[PDB]
Amino acid sequence: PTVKPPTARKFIWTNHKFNLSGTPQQYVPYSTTRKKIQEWVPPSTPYK
Amino acid sequence: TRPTVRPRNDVAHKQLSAFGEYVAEILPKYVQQVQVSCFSELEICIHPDGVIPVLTFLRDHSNAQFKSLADLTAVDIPTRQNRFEIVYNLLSLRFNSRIRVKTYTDELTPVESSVSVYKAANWYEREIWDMFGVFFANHPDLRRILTDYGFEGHPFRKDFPLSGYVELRYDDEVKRVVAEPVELAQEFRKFDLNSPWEAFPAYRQPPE
Amino acid sequence: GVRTSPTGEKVTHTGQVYDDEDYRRVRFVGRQKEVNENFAIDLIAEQPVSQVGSRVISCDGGGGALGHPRVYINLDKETKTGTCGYCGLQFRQQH
Amino acid sequence: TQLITVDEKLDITTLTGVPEEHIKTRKARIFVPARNNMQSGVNNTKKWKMEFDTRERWENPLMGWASTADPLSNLVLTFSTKEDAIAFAEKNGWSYDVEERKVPKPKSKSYGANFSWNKRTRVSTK
Amino acid sequence: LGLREIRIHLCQRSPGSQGVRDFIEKRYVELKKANPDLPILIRECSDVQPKLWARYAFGQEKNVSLNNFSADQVTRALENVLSSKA
Amino acid sequence: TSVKPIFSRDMNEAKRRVRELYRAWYREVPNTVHLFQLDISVKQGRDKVREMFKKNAHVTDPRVVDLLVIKGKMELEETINVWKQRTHVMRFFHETEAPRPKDFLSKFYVGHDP
Amino acid sequence: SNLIEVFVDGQSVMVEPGTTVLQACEKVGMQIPRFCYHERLSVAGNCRMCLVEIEKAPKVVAACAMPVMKGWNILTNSEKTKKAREGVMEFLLANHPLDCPICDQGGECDLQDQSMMFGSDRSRFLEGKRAVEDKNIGPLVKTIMTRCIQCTRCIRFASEIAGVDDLGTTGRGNDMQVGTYIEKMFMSELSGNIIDICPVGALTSKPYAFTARPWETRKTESIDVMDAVGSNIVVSTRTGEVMRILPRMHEDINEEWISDKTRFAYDGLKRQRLTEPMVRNEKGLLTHTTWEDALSRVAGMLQSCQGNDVAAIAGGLVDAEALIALKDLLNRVDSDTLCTEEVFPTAGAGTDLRSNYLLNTTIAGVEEADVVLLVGTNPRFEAPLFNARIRKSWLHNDLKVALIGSPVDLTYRYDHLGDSPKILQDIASGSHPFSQVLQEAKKPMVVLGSSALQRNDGAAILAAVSNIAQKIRTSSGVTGDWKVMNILHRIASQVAALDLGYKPGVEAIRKNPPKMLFLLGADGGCVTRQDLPKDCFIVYQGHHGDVGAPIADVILPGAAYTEKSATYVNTEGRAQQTKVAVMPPGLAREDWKIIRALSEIAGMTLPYDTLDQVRNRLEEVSPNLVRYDDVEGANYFQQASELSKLVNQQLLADPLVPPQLTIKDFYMTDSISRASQTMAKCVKAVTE
Ligand code: SF4
Ligand code: SF4
Ligand code: FES
Ligand SMILES: [K+]
Ligand SMILES: [Zn+2]
Repeated sequence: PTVKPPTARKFIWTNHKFNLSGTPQQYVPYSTTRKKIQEWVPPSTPYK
Repeated sequence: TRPTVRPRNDVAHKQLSAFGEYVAEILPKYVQQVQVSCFSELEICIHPDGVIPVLTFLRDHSNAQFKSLADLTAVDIPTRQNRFEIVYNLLSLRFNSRIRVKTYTDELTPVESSVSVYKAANWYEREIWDMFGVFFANHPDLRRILTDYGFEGHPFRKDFPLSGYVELRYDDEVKRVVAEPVELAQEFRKFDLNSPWEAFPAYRQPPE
Repeated sequence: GVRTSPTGEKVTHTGQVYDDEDYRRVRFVGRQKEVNENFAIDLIAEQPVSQVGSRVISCDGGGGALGHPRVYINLDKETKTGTCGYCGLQFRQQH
Repeated sequence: TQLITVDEKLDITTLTGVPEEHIKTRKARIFVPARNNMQSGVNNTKKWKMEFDTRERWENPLMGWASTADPLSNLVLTFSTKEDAIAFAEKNGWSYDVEERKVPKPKSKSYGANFSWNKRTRVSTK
Repeated sequence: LGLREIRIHLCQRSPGSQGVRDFIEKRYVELKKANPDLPILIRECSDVQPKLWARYAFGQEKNVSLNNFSADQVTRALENVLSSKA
Repeated sequence: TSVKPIFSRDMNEAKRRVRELYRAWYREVPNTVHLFQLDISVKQGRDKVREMFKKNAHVTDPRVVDLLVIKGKMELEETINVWKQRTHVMRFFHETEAPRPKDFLSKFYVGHDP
Repeated sequence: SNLIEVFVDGQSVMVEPGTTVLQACEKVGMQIPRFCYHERLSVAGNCRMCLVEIEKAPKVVAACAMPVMKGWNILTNSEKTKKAREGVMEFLLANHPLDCPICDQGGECDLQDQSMMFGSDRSRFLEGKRAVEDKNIGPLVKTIMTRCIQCTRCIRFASEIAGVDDLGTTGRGNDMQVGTYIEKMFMSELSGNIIDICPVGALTSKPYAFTARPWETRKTESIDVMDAVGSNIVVSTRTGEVMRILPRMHEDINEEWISDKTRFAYDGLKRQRLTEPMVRNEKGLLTHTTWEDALSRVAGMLQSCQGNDVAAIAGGLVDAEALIALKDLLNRVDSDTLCTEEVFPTAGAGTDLRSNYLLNTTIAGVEEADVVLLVGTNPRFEAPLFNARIRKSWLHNDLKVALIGSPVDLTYRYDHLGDSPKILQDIASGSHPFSQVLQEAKKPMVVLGSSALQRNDGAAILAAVSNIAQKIRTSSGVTGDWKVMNILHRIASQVAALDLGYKPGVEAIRKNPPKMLFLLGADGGCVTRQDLPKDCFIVYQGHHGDVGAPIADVILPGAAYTEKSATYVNTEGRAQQTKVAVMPPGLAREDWKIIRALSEIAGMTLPYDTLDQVRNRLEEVSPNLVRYDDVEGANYFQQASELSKLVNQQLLADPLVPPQLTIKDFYMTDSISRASQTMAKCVKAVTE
């Protein structure tokens, strides 16, 4: 890359990070979708 | 049709048709059908009672000399009342040829073992019994060969699910590997990939 | 354009965030929740619209074989620009 | 005589290795699948299919995948005629229900009906 | 304790239900006139057997078979059901 | 309606084969308990053998019970020789499996399964 | 016989005169490709995909429109037939957009399928494609007209079936476009069928947009419960979530169409759900609880009640199994106050004979009629596919339709006799010209709406209409197997409830109010807490919290129609079953299982444990409920006519006004529709 530098893009990381396994910065999987079924919230007033 | 189409062999087709006529005329007691495919493969469908005579004739005749047994297979077709189709593939080194002998049986009818003709049939039909539950009468040593030692059910049948009924895990309370009912973290997704349009009109079935 | 929560949890670009009473926030305790800081919806909003002098335009994403399949966009409507269905770039007729 | 007489009904449930609660608590369904209304092809409505009732699917706590505990969830069997499917279900000890095949009745098609002299079947445009 | 409802199941075309059909067509109007508050549910079916269900208080149920009966036989059976109340 | 037999022509010889297989299993249960260092007694093993035979005791087809005797003979030969481990022998006893509720109310409480 | 002989690929086949080449090829199992031909639409013959070769003839003919004469040999797989197919496919794909990954038709596209099967494999087009400006025809149908192939199924459907005549073709040559030419919303009750019949991805479902792909969706064949027509549907799910609803094919109900409410109520089916049993706390607020606590409280309150102290109301989306479970449970406590929200008059024969509350002819029997009289109803919105059948008979069979009531739009021309019941009195007295028309009718048909029976003089209206029907049927030229009297229902649970012995209407509760009320999805608000005594124990059982759930004391979460196998009877008496597509969310259970467990807790255990034993009990109560996809006849019209003539209820002066006058009132009917955001969008679109 001193001869043929890579293409500069705005989203490319400016700071490379090594393998963070076993560190507090390790990757934790999760679901990226939202809730499917919406529940019925009961009214906060008495039926009287 | 030159570059991208498979060239057709007609001399081999004629020879295989003539030999199919020869076999079906020598053995009319067991042979039920003789066909030759598009890519020049001869299939002889016979009655299950004549497995030993047909195979011994094909092994020992001077005009057959089918000394090699390549593969022995069962196929599960549930819509037939004899759902299991047992397929013998034979190779003749003298004439440089291959033949296919097919028979049928259901779950409860045994088939005569062909160990007395070909010795590879021992392990081959031991595997067939293990995977399809087809009993082979007059076998030397018939048991399971590929499944687990306590396995229940025959997995290559088409009513057996892909994932089985049990799964193994190590339990620390009993300090042992135990079998439990199967539960998947992600269910195997079924895909309906069949097109609703007919592809090959030459294989069209007549209507009822 | 990341956003935070009253819990203190980052909200992903798909809008996912664990609830305050949800027990599944315990997986991030002592660790971190990974999100992408570059929101594509905010990033494609900064691209200027391209003004052309034709009734229709063609888009391949740039790079030819390295882009998306080439599509054609109509520019008959004057109230709105013509957005490409693949790359999200928008076009406007000059007249 | 090498041929014995068995006058009992064919039942092979003791040999298949299926657990009993996947036999006595499952409902097999024998039916010709409906044509997909998004397409005009009818090649998928030629064969009878036998399948099973859908059991519970829940969400994985980790990734949100669809988890199940039913081994017969993806079991779809294909039969050429209805009686083969009936015999296969009765042989395996599954309680089954059968739906009759629905065929489209023939229509009367006429291109000249679009330009009738005095009938309501005229087309306003074309 | 007391009768609550009467159910009469029959078939439209079978000859074993002809007595029940004749009884309905001749006497059902005056039967309903006699008992205006009593639900007498007549149910047809393609190949069902002629049957007479009678429900009493607290879910008690009784069954009478009307197969190959005449109009007088099912009339007497209905009189017995109305007069029983047990 | 004539079918080809496997080993038994009718039900009597099939019942004899069942009897012989039960005798062989009953004889081998103490040796299986001793050699595998199982945590069960001989009585529990014999009760399991009897329970399997009683579970499989509603069949009237001679060929089906011939196949059942054949599979039991394979299992017995598999156990006489040390081919099964301790886990395969103990897989008949579901110790780690949770007790499945049977009445309607508990099944109603725990899920949608009938 | 008048049949002639033709040959398909050398195989002889006898065909009727008037048969096309396409139908003759279909008779031997060969399906000629099509893009514009539809079997339920008129023949246009413009796509030219069906060009087949007749032997000894130097020209290919369009098989969808060409009739066969005798001695013809059809060559479906000859060389020039394949050449014509390849050329037409090349011309169709010349200007098509490269949008297959971003288009919802991918994987179920007819163009893709019979381009792979019959077309070539590469493109010779070295020019630029065209682009068409997109249109807006409503919040239901997403329109992308760059993908349109000008097959003109849009206009043929909207003109011959929906009867709207809003779609058309504007332009000439390659610039010809399909559209409405103005900013008009194509808003009908049958709008989604234009999504169904579009062979390409030009018209797509906007709620379904960008959500799934057709190969990964599991299909479950079920029955629609949104109305009383009983349309057959296929619910396509994906990983345990309901994705979309498609029509099924049934030639006697809903041939291949469904209504828009059926097609788009699922998004409300996944909202405002009940997932956990609730009980009132000491502050009077509904809080979550376990199943044991709620069942024990309900059973303990039920044990102290006996007689008319306990009643039950059935909603509009209740299966037969839950109805018979609640009837058996309430009969174990010696209670007969089982009511339905929809009112049917019990004067005369009542609900005893099945002939006076059924659509006695058939849904498919409108094809055989010649004069149809509709009384006090709007069949366009109460039963849209029944109106579609009436329009089909009006178009092809030249039906004569007259209406008594408000002059609503029915997408065909009728004779508006008026809206007073005195016209019904005048028809039977013979002082009307329409009386002579009915007397001259060979196959008359009188239809009374269920909404006309909700009035206080509903019994008099039923008596007058039955008087007309029995004056026509006995005297005029009717053979006897033709049924004239008919009643059109609008509630899916009404016929099953009336068969099992439920008393129609809530007048029995209003006579002597109970101290414990059961609500099985009774969200119509017929009985509120003002009519009931001061401390009434209301138990609500359902899937949606809409009206009856705030006023309840114990809430028992039930299952929807897509979450259980259930028995439903449509308006013609045909029984049908819905299969399980997904499972109820949270702690929700099946309805009859809840009632059976409640019986077990109270010590009054019902004698059925599984679904099949419940259906055996259902067969015991009435045998026609367990015979699916069969229509059973109902005789004894004369007996019901003789019984209905006893009490002379006086007719009122109010005109017969249907409750659904415009398209705005059609969308929001029940709890499933009211919880749908798509219905809210449709109402907002048609009101602005
Ligand atoms: S309509 Fe069919 S051919 Fe056109 S983009 Fe969609 S999937 Fe592709
Ligand atoms: S939008 Fe679809 S249905 Fe309408 S004319 Fe075009 S291709 Fe045909
Ligand atoms: S199907 Fe005949 S021209 Fe289109
Ligand atoms: K479409
Ligand atoms: Zn682009």
